[PDB]
Amino acid sequence: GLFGAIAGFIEGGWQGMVDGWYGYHHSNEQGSGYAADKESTQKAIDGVTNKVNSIIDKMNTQFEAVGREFNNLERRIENLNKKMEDGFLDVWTYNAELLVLMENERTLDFHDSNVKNLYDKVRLQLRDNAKELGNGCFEFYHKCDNECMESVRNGTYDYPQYS
Amino acid sequence: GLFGAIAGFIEGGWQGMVDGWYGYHHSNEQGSGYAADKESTQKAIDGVTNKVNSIIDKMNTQFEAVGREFNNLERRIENLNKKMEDGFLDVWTYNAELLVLMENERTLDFHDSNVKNLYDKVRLQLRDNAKELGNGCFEFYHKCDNECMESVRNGTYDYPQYS
Amino acid sequence: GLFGAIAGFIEGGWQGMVDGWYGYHHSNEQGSGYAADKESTQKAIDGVTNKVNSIIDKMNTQFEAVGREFNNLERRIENLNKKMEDGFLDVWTYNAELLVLMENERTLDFHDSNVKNLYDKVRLQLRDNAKELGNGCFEFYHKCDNECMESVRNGTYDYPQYS
Amino acid sequence: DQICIGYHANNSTEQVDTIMEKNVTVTHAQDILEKTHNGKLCDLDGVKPLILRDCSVAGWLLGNPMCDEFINVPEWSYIVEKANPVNDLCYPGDFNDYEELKHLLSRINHFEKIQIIPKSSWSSHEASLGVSSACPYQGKSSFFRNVVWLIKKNSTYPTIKRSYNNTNQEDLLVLWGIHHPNDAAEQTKLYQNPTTYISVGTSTLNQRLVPRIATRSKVNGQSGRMEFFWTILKPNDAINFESNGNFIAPEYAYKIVKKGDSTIMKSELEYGNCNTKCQTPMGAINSSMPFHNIHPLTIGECPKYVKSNRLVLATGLRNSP
Amino acid sequence: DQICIGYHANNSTEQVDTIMEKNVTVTHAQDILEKTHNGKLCDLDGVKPLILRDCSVAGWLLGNPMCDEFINVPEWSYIVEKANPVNDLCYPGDFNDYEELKHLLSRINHFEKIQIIPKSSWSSHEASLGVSSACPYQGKSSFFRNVVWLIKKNSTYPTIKRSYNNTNQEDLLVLWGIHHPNDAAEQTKLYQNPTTYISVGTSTLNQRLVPRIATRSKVNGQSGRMEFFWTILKPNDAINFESNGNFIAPEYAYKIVKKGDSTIMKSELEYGNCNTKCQTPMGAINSSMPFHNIHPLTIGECPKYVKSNRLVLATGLRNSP
Amino acid sequence: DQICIGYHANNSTEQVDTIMEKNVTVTHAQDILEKTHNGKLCDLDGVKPLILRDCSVAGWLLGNPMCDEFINVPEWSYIVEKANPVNDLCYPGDFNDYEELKHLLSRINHFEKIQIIPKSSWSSHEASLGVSSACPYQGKSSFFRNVVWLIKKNSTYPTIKRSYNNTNQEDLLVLWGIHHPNDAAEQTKLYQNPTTYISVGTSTLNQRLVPRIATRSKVNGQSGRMEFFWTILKPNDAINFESNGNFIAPEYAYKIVKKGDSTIMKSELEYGNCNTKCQTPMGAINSSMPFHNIHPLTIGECPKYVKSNRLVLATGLRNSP
Ligand SMILES: CC(=O)N[C@@H]1[C@@H](O)[C@H](O[C@H]2O[C@H](CO)[C@H](O)[C@H](O[C@]3(C(=O)O)C[C@H](O)[C@@H](NC(C)=O)[C@H]([C@H](O)[C@H](O)CO)O3)[C@H]2O)[C@@H](COS(=O)(=O)O)O[C@H]1O
Ligand SMILES: CC(=O)N[C@@H]1[C@@H](O)[C@H](O[C@H]2O[C@H](CO)[C@H](O)[C@H](O[C@]3(C(=O)O)C[C@H](O)[C@@H](NC(C)=O)[C@H]([C@H](O)[C@H](O)CO)O3)[C@H]2O)[C@@H](COS(=O)(=O)O)O[C@H]1O
Ligand SMILES: CC(=O)N[C@@H]1[C@@H](O)[C@H](O[C@H]2O[C@H](CO)[C@H](O)[C@H](O[C@]3(C(=O)O)C[C@H](O)[C@@H](NC(C)=O)[C@H]([C@H](O)[C@H](O)CO)O3)[C@H]2O)[C@@H](COS(=O)(=O)O)O[C@H]1O
Ligand SMILES: *[C@@H]1O[C@H](CO)[C@@H](O)[C@H](O)[C@H]1NC(C)=O
Ligand SMILES: *[C@@H]1O[C@H](CO)[C@@H](O)[C@H](O)[C@H]1NC(C)=O
Ligand SMILES: *[C@@H]1O[C@H](CO)[C@@H](O)[C@H](O)[C@H]1NC(C)=O
Ligand SMILES: *[C@@H]1O[C@H](CO)[C@@H](O)[C@H](O)[C@H]1NC(C)=O
Ligand SMILES: *[C@@H]1O[C@H](CO)[C@@H](O)[C@H](O)[C@H]1NC(C)=O
Ligand SMILES: *[C@@H]1O[C@H](CO)[C@@H](O)[C@H](O)[C@H]1NC(C)=O
Ligand SMILES: *[C@H]1O[C@H](CO)[C@@H](O)[C@H](O)[C@H]1NC(C)=O
Ligand SMILES: *[C@H]1O[C@H](CO)[C@@H](O)[C@H](O)[C@H]1NC(C)=O
Ligand SMILES: *[C@H]1O[C@H](CO)[C@@H](O)[C@H](O)[C@H]1NC(C)=O
Repeated sequence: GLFGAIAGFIEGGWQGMVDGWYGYHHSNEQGSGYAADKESTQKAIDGVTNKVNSIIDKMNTQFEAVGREFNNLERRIENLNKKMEDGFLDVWTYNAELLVLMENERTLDFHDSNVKNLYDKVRLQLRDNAKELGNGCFEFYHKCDNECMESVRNGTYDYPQYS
Repeated sequence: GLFGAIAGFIEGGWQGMVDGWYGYHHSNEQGSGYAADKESTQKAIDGVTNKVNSIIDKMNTQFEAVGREFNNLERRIENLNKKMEDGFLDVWTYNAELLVLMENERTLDFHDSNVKNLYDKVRLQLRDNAKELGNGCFEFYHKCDNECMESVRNGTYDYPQYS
Repeated sequence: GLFGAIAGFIEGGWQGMVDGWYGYHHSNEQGSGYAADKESTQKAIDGVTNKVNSIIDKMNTQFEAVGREFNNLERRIENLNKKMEDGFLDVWTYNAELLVLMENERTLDFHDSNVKNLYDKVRLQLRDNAKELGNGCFEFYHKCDNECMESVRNGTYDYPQYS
Repeated sequence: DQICIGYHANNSTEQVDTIMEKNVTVTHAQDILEKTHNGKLCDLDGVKPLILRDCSVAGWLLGNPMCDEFINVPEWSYIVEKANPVNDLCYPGDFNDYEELKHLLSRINHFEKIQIIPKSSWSSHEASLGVSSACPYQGKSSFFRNVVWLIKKNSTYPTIKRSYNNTNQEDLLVLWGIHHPNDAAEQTKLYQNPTTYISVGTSTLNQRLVPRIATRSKVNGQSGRMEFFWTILKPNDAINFESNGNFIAPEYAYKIVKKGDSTIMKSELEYGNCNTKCQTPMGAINSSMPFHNIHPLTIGECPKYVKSNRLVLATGLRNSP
Repeated sequence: DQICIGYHANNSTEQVDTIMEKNVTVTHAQDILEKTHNGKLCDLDGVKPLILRDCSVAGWLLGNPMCDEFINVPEWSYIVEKANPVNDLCYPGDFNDYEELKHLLSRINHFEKIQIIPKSSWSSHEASLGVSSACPYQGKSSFFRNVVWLIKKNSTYPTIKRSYNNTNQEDLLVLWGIHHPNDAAEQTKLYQNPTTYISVGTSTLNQRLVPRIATRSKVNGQSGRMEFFWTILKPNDAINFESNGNFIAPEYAYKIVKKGDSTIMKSELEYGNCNTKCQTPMGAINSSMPFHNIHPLTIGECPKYVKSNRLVLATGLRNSP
Repeated sequence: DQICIGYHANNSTEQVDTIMEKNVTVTHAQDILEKTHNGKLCDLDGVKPLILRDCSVAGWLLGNPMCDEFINVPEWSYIVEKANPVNDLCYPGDFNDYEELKHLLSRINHFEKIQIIPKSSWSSHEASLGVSSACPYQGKSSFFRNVVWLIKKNSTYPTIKRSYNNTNQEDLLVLWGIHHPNDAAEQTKLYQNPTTYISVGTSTLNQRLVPRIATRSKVNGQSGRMEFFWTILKPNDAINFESNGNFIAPEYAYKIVKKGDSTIMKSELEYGNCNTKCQTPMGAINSSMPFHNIHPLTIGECPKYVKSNRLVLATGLRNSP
């Protein structure tokens, strides 16, 4: 992906995280576990919903064929009429297929972007209080209990306390 | 945004910066103030101008309706003629509306990209000579006067001097 | 570019690297040299190939003009027929020209993305064992021989050994 | 202790295409193309289609005796005509501006038939031996039920002069015709008068038909021809006939009570006794998809037709192996 | 001490839409859709439109006496005709290939009228009592000014044989017609000869018209009909008439001096005495926008028509709250 | 010691455009637009075009004596007709439904000509003095080779009654015509009978032509006119003629042996004796490009036409200075 996170420096997804698209997985003395990041997830859900509705509505008004009849000595205008109806179907078929193609690619990179921004968000909080392992993980210098972990997901990681 | 800077780790814009789109705000003993980054700003101005002209010119040649008259026993070709004229308007209406939609999104992410690249440009100069606060700001270890600040905007930040 | 690498913090390309699109250049006691990164390069080659074929195939079915003849008192339907044939050419001309325009921009940013992701990949391995110079280069604290260099290109840079 | 950032994966196999990569497996997707139909011709919004079966529009409208089912038809949602219906014009001929009339039927939901010229009323001429073996009904030689093939009485065809005033507050589809005999001998045999004509006039119409004689190939056992004409007679306007031979008079004229969205669908298919809100020639559609790929000509509240086999949107993200 | 990186915000409320998000407030935007017009019909590049007001193209061209304003018209930029102009064909009838002629007018900016058959010149026939009450002028019964309704003189309609050679180095629009009487009694009353014809020939044209008689509804107080025909007579070519009755002769024929971009705009609107460089049926346009949404049929240097209500491009960036 | 990350540059000058920036130099690009042609008209897939040179489709099909080359033509890939071929209708006239026939030729690859009415067989009438100076061959006055201009023998034109049964298992293009004389004196001079007709009938066709007389401008030295009609005679169906004057009989009728993709290309160009698989009016195309910009009307396996001057795709990356 463009943003290098999904199938990138984060090599794979988590079957174990079912309550969201992006999130955290912690492991300390008291245990481990997955927690979905609600904010980034809800933003992704809204962005894609709108995308789909935007796409539906833009295709909503499009060419509609009507049947017309022509006799044996009106072959030219029968043929004109066919090429006109066909011509518009190709155009509207191309539009739909291309839009899907282009926006699918944008949708996957959107997801890639969101993971990366969430990873950086965390990276910026921790600063030099943890080792950047290079696989999506940050290894703490201080022992980090479940409130310390929540502190990071909170957005409230108290840097001055652990430095 | 895709690049995580605008309304991201930089939570908001600056009403106080009027002479450009992207820039710096410093605060030291001698005072504070906004300085627009000309280079990144002029690049953004060119990119968008071209974008707008590119869009205008691509729509420049497009279907034009002409009036045609048909009598009471030419109803089929009257109807053919209507669907043909209407059919092209829907196509050219869809094109315009979609292009605007798609390129607007690209325009906003372009701006997001430019801020992020300017933030990284600065980040790369300072290196470990300042604290990365996580909000767009870098807090210096050494006292940084107005030449030291200009030094950063210059692109000329002398790292060996302050390390 | 969007991703800030090409013509960005990496100011220019390498005439000296002929065996790939992205790669590394090392310089130590034993010598210097260019080595193309195969994986990122082959991915770029596939992505662009598919892109080009995808574009060709989407334009494959498109309006085709046919000659039709009309006498002196069939001027209306002659004119209808002209505007119909012309109308579709403008549409299919706009489609082709726009697609090229839009996908060219995406192609250049794709390349920009790939360099950046390769630079970050390396950055993440080295961690604090080298100085991030800010120009695409990492200057090592330890002496780094040609196996040490290969170790970095390998993906196998042994951080615990050199820290 | 550590904390990681990551993303969802699952047991999904759904794939989508992009410009640069095809068959990309994702965690969530949304098909937007409707690919299926029930395979039947069906009532639209409750309202039944006029299925002509083996009769044509001409056969129905002229009242071909094989099209007995379609005397006094109820209102329809749309019409279904086969590609080459066998019961078209029993007596060989042409229908004048047939396609322009069929087009008018797309704007029409219901006809109500009414008599304007009583068959009895032809006291001066003979009306009951205007038949041919080309149009048989129950074994006996019959004719188009809505028009009268007038012939001479005791060897005299006096000039006909008939006028009908449309006092219904509706438009009225009037139908009539002319007979084109085989030779000058048959002309005199049927109508006596060697040179004949039919003059039809309205506020707009100013017509004068003459029979053209020619040697023609036997179609349906007859080398004679009938050429049928029509008009819409606006309310409060009168139509005037005058003829000295070869005239096919109107008995009945269809009255146009309802004008709405309709269409003449072409289909070999029959009737499923099913209901829908989107119909095609190949079947009916029941979906919320924004698109379908069944058949371009549809009627009713329909998704948009495209030629695609596949339209799937990624909603989720790249699913890991 | 610190240095920050940031971006512009301002007091702007302008919003734009994107695929994923709508009503996104931005610092700068650019409307590209022109939504307004002055509401008037106007001179195009200085050059005035031919506004027929209540006259039709036929009424003007045949010289209907109510269309006195439009005798010897100056050159026009475009033409304006109402939807259903009352002053069309005063005497009931049809205009043959009317739509094909109207189409020709889209290629025409100026006619210059000239006389080819002098009204006096009809010495053998009577030319001054060729009128009807259907076309009244100043109370008295009149007729189409550009054509002569010829009748018999002292109970004789001798064969007419007239030829006009086009020696102008221009194309020439010639107009003529035929009268279709009510009954055989009126045929003889007007022209005497029971069977009549009109033969018109050119290098291309080879025509022979005959009057068709029928009982017709009284339109504008008359059950008689006129059927008008036309041709373009190329320079150095002669047109030849021959008729023994029912002939409507050309007095004047329009000469085609200028051919340019024109159009027959349909509008109930009148004249604002305004100037423009882009005109529509609903009004005129003065903008630099690349688009508009007023009306599809325009004339002149115009922005492109779209059905959109809104087309706004983000130029600036997402504006903060 | 250090390691850097970087990207390729080279001596390329190829540029491409994007939305935001134009003339961007890149390391690699791919032109997808074919801009060139050989400038010649050429064999398509081996199969030669029917190049009529200065003859028209009518001239060829009626067998104009100047179109001697195109008697018994071999099968063609496509047809080439000039814009205004000089050798069209030598004797002034009209070709009825000419454009509808030309359209039929787009579905036709080969005609085989056959005789249905022997020229000798006209024993009751005179067939060998049916010529005019408008169609000269080798100095002498000649006529359309495929049709017989019949005239009276010893001052009598008896009624013609001829029937041809199509027993070939093919469709058959039949051609005939009528002569429109100058005056009543020439009518009697040629055919004697003052009032004449031609009745043509098939299973579908029911026609009766009458000669229209008019004074006409001399085109090609003649003020007389010929009006040519046609039909497709289906196999096992008979066509029946009957006429008492003014009849142009069929000698030969073209037989339709092969139906395939063809087209009537319009080009002033001649023949390069070259072979191709994609032809245009301006020349032939030999490329693997998905697009071209030569001319919209093509025939064969062709790239898609666009109006672009340039279509270049970036494959590589931004090339450094
Ligand atoms: C080989 C041969 O010579 N056979 C003779 C038959 O041709 C002939 O009758 C048949 O042909 C005549 C005219 O040529 C008729 O077409 C007739 O068919 C009918 C029909 O059913 O369509 C009979 C109808 O009663 C008649 N109806 C009216 C209202 O006139 C119509 C009508 O005349 C034509 O269709 C109008 O063009 O024709 C068909 O049976 C027979 C018997 O002759 S008879 O018809 O005079 O009785 O004799 C054969 O030798
Ligand atoms: C109830 C009744 O019987 N009323 C009689 C009237 O019908 C009749 O005059 C009226 O009818 C005649 C023919 O039926 C005419 O249409 C006539 O109108 C005019 C007209 O203005 O259009 C009179 C014109 O002078 C005449 N012009 C020419 C050049 O011929 C035309 C013309 O004949 C027709 O338009 C061609 O079809 O018709 C109308 O007034 C009156 C008087 O009869 S009279 O016309 O012979 O004087 O008598 C009533 O009792
Ligand atoms: C100035 C003057 O008076 N000239 C007289 C000529 O007009 C006349 O011959 C010419 O005119 C006649 C009729 O007006 C013919 O058009 C004739 O041309 C031909 C032709 O080649 O087309 C001669 C053919 O032999 C004839 N062919 C047949 C089968 O009829 C045709 C045909 O009649 C017309 O085309 C049908 O419309 O016409 C042309 O030479 C000459 C000689 O008179 S003659 O033709 O009767 O011999 O006399 C001049 O005084
Ligand atoms: C993608 O998969 C489809 C069906 O699963 C198959 O027909 C097609 O060949 C595949 N295409 C590619 C490029 O792998
Ligand atoms: C019949 O039609 C005439 C016109 O032909 C009209 O004036 C009249 O009002 C109608 N009805 C009656 C009952 O007269
Ligand atoms: C966006 O704004 C328009 C105009 O102010 C308003 O009518 C509409 O309801 C809004 N739509 C959404 C999705 O917010
Ligand atoms: C008149 O037209 C004829 C043809 O009808 C042409 O040959 C001639 O040159 C024209 N002018 C004169 C003055 O004869
Ligand atoms: C780009 O280059 C083309 C071809 O060399 C030249 O004609 C054109 O003026 C240039 N346009 C711009 C905007 O640089
Ligand atoms: C000739 O045509 C007739 C119909 O007109 C057909 O029935 C017959 O089979 C054909 N051939 C022969 C040899 O009679
Ligand atoms: C988040 O969690 C910590 C405990 O782990 C709590 O003390 C703090 O107040 C919380 N803050 C927010 C914003 O939820
Ligand atoms: C930038 O500013 C510094 C001091 O602030 C000055 O000494 C230096 O010359 C400047 N360099 C450039 C490239 O402007
Ligand atoms: C890469 O290179 C090192 C020496 O530089 C070698 O020892 C090692 O086996 C290699 N590893 C891989 C994964 O190729």
